[PDB]
Amino acid sequence: IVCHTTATSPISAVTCPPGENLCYRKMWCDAFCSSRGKVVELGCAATCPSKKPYEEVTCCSTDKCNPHPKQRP
Amino acid sequence: DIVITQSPSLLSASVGDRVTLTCKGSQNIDNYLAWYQQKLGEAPKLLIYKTNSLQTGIPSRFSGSGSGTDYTLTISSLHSEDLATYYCYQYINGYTFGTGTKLELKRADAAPTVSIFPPSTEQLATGGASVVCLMNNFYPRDISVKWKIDGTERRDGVLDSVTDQDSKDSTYSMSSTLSLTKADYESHNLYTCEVVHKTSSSPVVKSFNR
Amino acid sequence: SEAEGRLREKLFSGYDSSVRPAREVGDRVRVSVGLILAQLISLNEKDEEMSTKVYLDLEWTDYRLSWDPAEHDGIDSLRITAESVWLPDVVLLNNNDGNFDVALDISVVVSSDGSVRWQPPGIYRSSCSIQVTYFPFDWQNCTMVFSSYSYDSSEVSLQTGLGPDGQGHQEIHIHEGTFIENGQWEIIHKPSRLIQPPGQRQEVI
Amino acid sequence: KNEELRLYHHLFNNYDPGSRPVREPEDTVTISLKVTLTNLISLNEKEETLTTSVWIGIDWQDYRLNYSKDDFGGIETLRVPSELVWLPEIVLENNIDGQFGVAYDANVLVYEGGSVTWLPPAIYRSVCAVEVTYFPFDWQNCSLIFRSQTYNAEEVEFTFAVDNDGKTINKIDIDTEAYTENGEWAIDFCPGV
Amino acid sequence: EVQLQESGPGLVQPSETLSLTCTVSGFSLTSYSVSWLRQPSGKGPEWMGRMWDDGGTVYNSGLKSRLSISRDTSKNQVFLKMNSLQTDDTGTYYCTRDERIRAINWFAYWGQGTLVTVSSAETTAPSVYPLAPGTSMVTLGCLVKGYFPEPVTVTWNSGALSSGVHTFPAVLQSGLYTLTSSVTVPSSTWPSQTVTCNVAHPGQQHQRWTRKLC
Amino acid sequence: SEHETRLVAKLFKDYSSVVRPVEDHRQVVEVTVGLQLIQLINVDEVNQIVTTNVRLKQQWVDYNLKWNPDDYGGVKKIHIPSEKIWRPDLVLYNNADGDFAIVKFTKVLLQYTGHITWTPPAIFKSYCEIIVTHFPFDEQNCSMKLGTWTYDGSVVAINPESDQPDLSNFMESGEWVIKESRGWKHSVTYSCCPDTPYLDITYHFVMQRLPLYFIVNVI
Amino acid sequence: SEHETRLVAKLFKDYSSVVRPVEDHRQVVEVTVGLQLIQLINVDEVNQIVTTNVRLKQQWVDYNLKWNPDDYGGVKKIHIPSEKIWRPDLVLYNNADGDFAIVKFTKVLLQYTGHITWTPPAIFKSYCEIIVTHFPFDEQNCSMKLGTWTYDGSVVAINPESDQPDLSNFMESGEWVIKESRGWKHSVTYSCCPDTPYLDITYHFVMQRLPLYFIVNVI
Ligand SMILES: *[C@@H]1O[C@H](CO)[C@@H](O[C@@H]2O[C@H](CO)[C@@H](O[C@@H]3O[C@H](CO[C@H]4O[C@H](CO[C@H]5O[C@H](CO)[C@@H](O)[C@H](O)[C@@H]5O)[C@@H](O)[C@H](O[C@H]5O[C@H](CO)[C@@H](O)[C@H](O)[C@@H]5O[C@H]5O[C@H](CO)[C@@H](O)[C@H](O)[C@@H]5O)[C@@H]4O)[C@@H](O)[C@H](O[C@H]4O[C@H](CO)[C@@H](O)[C@H](O)[C@@H]4O[C@H]4O[C@H](CO)[C@@H](O)[C@H](O)[C@@H]4O)[C@@H]3O)[C@H](O)[C@H]2NC(C)=O)[C@H](O)[C@H]1NC(C)=O
Ligand SMILES: *[C@@H]1O[C@H](CO)[C@@H](O[C@@H]2O[C@H](CO)[C@@H](O[C@@H]3O[C@H](CO)[C@@H](O)[C@H](O[C@H]4O[C@H](CO)[C@@H](O)[C@H](O)[C@@H]4O)[C@@H]3O)[C@H](O)[C@H]2NC(C)=O)[C@H](O)[C@H]1NC(C)=O
Ligand SMILES: *[C@@H]1O[C@H](CO)[C@@H](O[C@@H]2O[C@H](CO)[C@@H](O)[C@H](O)[C@H]2NC(C)=O)[C@H](O)[C@H]1NC(C)=O
Ligand SMILES: [Cu+2]
Repeated sequence: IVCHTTATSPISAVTCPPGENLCYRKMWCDAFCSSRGKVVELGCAATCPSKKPYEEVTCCSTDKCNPHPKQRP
Repeated sequence: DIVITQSPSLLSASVGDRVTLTCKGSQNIDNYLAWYQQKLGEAPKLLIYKTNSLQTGIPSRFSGSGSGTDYTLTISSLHSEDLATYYCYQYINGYTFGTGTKLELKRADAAPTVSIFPPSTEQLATGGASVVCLMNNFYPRDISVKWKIDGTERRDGVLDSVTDQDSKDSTYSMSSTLSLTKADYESHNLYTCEVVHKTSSSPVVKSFNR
Repeated sequence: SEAEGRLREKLFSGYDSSVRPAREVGDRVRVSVGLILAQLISLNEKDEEMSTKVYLDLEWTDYRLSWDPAEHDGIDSLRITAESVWLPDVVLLNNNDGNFDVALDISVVVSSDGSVRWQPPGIYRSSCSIQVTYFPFDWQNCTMVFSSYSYDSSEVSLQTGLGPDGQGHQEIHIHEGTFIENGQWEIIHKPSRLIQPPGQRQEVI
Repeated sequence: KNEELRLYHHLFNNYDPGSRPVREPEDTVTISLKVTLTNLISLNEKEETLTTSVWIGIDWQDYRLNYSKDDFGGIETLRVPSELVWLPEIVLENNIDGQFGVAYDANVLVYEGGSVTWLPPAIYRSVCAVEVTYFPFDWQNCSLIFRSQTYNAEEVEFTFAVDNDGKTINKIDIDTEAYTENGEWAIDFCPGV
Repeated sequence: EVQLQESGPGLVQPSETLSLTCTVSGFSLTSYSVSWLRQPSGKGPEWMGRMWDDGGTVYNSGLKSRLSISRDTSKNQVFLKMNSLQTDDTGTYYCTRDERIRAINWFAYWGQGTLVTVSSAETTAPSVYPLAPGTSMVTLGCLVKGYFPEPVTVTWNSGALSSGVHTFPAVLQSGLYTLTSSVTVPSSTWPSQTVTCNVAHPGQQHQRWTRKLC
Repeated sequence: SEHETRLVAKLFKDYSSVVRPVEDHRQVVEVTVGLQLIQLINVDEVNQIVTTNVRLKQQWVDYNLKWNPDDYGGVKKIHIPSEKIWRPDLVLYNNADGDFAIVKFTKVLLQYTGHITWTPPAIFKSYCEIIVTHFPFDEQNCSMKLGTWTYDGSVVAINPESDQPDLSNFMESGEWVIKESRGWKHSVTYSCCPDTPYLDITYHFVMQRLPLYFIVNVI
Repeated sequence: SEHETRLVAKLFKDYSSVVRPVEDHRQVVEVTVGLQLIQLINVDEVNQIVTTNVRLKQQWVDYNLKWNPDDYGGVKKIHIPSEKIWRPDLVLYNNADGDFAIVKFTKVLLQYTGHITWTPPAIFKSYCEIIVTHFPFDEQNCSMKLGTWTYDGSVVAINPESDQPDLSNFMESGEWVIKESRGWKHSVTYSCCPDTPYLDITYHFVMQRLPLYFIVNVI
């Protein structure tokens, strides 16, 4: 499986490590959320990450299925 | 300071050709390289500075490029007026100049008109005994000359000079001399001049005795 | 003051107070550092901080500020606001509150040969490690470390100032009839030393 | 050449920071205001001072600072010292120590289309009258009052900023993922009017 | 517009001083720096020093002790004085106008250059030896040796040299110059017709003529 | 001095401190940031503020401040007032109630290659969560988040000089021992802007209390 | 879009902030002074110091700062930095240990008639003779004597804006209630000078202590 990751700068497409099979995207507001929008984190997980009370999480299994909010699969 | 080398040392090219000259430093020059052109008897003229910027009024033929330690100057279509020496230099850590590239007009090959002349008796009356060997209207300038006396090769007293390309035929003319005393001259009888040039697989020889 | 005005205008023509007065590229400016203690204001063992009122005594040669007095109406020394000449950025390195600089940029005195002498006042709060073990019968050994913040030992060379006799009087100076004595602390030893570095700076302690 | 230097010369070679960015004197400048509270530092009831650290987001249009990225190599933002532009001179009116202004003069950001953004950080020590009646189980209604020191309501006007959802942020903004609570007080509500 | 006329003595004795003057036209010395370049015979150019527009000077560290540069803005002149001259100082000297960008400088305009030769030899007349072979056209020539300084002029019959003549560059030996010249002439012409090389030397207005014989 | 006077005059005749010191506006200024901790001045558990004495070394190349040493007698480096040049606007993001930015504008060392080193002093009053439960035997992980306030990571990139803070000049605190320290660079991304990262360097120190005093005087 | 820049340039091209702003030097500058009391910050009976937050409104006509509105598109008022213009040097004569004069140099509002309104904020620490006999039920009559320090009444005349200080914006204090307030202008004569009066405005406030705290905690 290939997913977008923010571990590299800029965001890049990377094959997930063995065992993990879900692309995921997480978002939340910080101090600049009013001007920069939400934080975005993109990557690979074996299970959908725990949700903090204010975080937004999405998980999917297709390739490229977690694009940046201003990108497309 | 930064050492600079240029290549090729000489470059034979024909009118209208695109030509490229290379300049290489011993250290990063950080694009602070300039190119200037010089002709015989003429004031040097700046062509390029900061590797890209044309000097005002320079023809658009010249363009420069490069980075790090390697830089080039290119003429898109060589005009006859552009046959000259080209110097690169840097102006970032000291001032150092290349050895120059002598861009010169291409010419059809020509064999040298070789001849040899003993020291005339008018010279021998003064005690001088310089022998002379000439090689006229050859091309290219790559030529080698050797003096032999009684078969033994000689290097002491040997000198030579070569003219620039003839303004009408672009060939070269070369003279060579062997300075000797009257006693040294009379001590031998066989004299020969050996010429190696690209137009023959074997050297031409011209000789005299008595 | 016609002659003083003309000499003062002459000296600062083309002068640059931001450039140190090294004549040759490799030259070092020698700066003598002396200290006069006007008042030991306090010692605080909670903050480990010693507060003192001092006069520095900095001396150096600025070749740009020399003149022939016989030509300029016999004026043999000149008093100039310190902002207008080059000053060594001698600062108290071991200060505790972030105040590195002197309290007031009073004028320097320039001799006709270019000797500049500067005696600025300073209020300083240096850090001082406290020997708590024998408190209250303790003695303390506090230090003041003066050095140029910017210049290397290859650019400014520090040395301890001499005494009035020209002896190597490597001490804090204390005038008996002027020093404001402290009600709790008695000064016993008051030496000074020049500390050589092991890109590197000397210190006067 | 540096395109930023061309743009800076083009904008500021004939700019007067002393006069409002209005074409006619009777036009009101509209300022969008946002306050982000970084920390509640302390509340001193003996001196009745509330000490807080804030970031004040101020946005406005300045037609004099209008450029298109296509004319300047694709530059979409320019950073300029705030002393060089006109500012609405926002001050904390109900301070107690006489510090009316911000703590650090950040650069303004000039976006294409004439949008000017300023985000100065500030330390404020405001007045907060303390109602001690039920101490130590008390709650306090402290307030921060922001106004232009220079201009009246017909010259400079406030509106609250609008979030990316389009909802107006008519309150103090606090970011849940970084805000550290105070060791003595907690924040319950923070409306703006 | 911009012109820099460099000038000065051609021949200089060792250990004495050399003076060169660059006269500027088309710009003011108060706003452009002037610099001096040297090109030793058989070597690449090297930079000696600069007269700054503000009136200061800077010198090559190897030449710092031997060089002095000065200017006169009243008549747009820049002067170079050099001491302790040696044979190694022979070469072409250029004055240049320098461009600047912030603190970076480069040579933008050059003077035509003056050849300075450091030597002690006195002007001397040439000997003109005939050159004929030991036994459509054949080369025969003349050796013009022993003269000083440059130049020497050579012609054939003084009116009949034609384009079939070469004047190979002179060579210095033992402090005096040696040159060769040759003409192409029919094999029957040179042993019979008075084919003669005519040589002249302005250094002492000397003149000679030598025919071809064997 | 004459050479250096000429050099400074020629460097700053047309210098602009407003725009970034790049040759091309598409280039990124790369700033190396090193934190030297000179003294841990105070820990305030009540107000949750850590007061530290620091030197904040910053290094970057200014394209317009190059010179050829041979033009100026071999001058290879100079010291200039830092107010004259462009500087990165590093701000302490978690400032409690001190200065957000540098305020002691000391001299900048400028080399002929254009490399600038600036080492201003500062007093940082950072804000950090204090865990008092085990007091006096507690340990605190307290941090200093530094970053450019108005430049984003696409125009000014900051890089840590080393993975650890410089403690070579650290004066020993009488109440706290620094168990460890470390600096991490972070690159946050936002939903407005997939292209432009926002960068910070967070230094952190894990410091442990020396409880002996509270043993003697309280326990 | 450029006429206000033109106006300011025209006004201050030849302005002098040293001379008094009158047509003839024998004229008197008439200054109207209005004290607004924003907050009674503190009262200190031990050092006899009253600390107050005030706005010191000053109004006067600068003869040289008139313009014709039709020359400038109907611009009838502008804002000017107060450091540019001449100002009356009002000093708090009974300063305890604060600032004697104004130090927050805000902008003035200048009208086309030449009328200047300047409303600087100040913190005044006035010296007040605290009477402690009836403590805590005491009333204190505390005063603020304001006047031009160097100008005498023949060159600058100050007139109180109203019989009373402006208490409209007064934040209510937690420990003192202002029972009444009143400004009185005084003119004094000295034996040097039969002709020139010296003028001051003394504002005063009668504050009554709220005794409840001291009843609870002491009585
Ligand atoms: C006291 O408190 C302080 C706080 O003040 C505590 O400080 C924290 O300490 C943590 C360690 O103790 C530290 O975690 C580190 O952080 C490292 C730096 O992380 C940033 O940089 C990453 C690398 O970017 C660079 O390199 C890439 C190419 O590799 C370039 O393209 C870049 O340009 C950079 O040059 C970067 O990836 C990372 O971003 C990701 O993570 C963020 C969350 O941390 C996300 O927001 C962001 O979007 C990125 O998320 C991607 O990756 C994550 C997986 O991490 C994934 O879930 C996302 O979906 C997405 O794909 C940061 O910008 C970092 O390198 C360290 O990583 C180690 O652990 C992770 C697992 O968490 C491993 O994946 C990783 O490989 C590595 O583990 C091992 O790595 C090597 C493998 O052999 C090995 O040598 C090494 O030893 C490791 O074992 C790690 O996260 C915190 O950053 C730091 N926080 C702060 C705020 O300072 C401190 O601990 C406390 N101390 C006490 C209590 O004593
Ligand atoms: C925390 O403190 C704030 C500030 O003290 C406080 O807000 C203010 O509360 C007071 C009451 O104590 C309000 O005063 C009145 O409020 C009512 C609300 O209906 C108004 O009708 C009153 O009439 C005036 O205002 C009307 C609207 O402006 C006018 O139409 C009318 O003619 C009168 O002028 C009067 O304002 C005051 O308005 C508010 N102010 C604000 C900005 O909210 C708040 O209530 C306190 N909160 C808590 C939780 O304790
Ligand atoms: C900034 O400048 C642009 C370009 O001139 C302005 O855009 C114009 O806006 C008007 C009014 O909406 C339109 O009629 C034009 O067609 C627009 N032109 C272009 C090229 O976009 C823009 O309005 C200006 N903004 C401000 C605040 O002055
Ligand atoms: Cu206008």
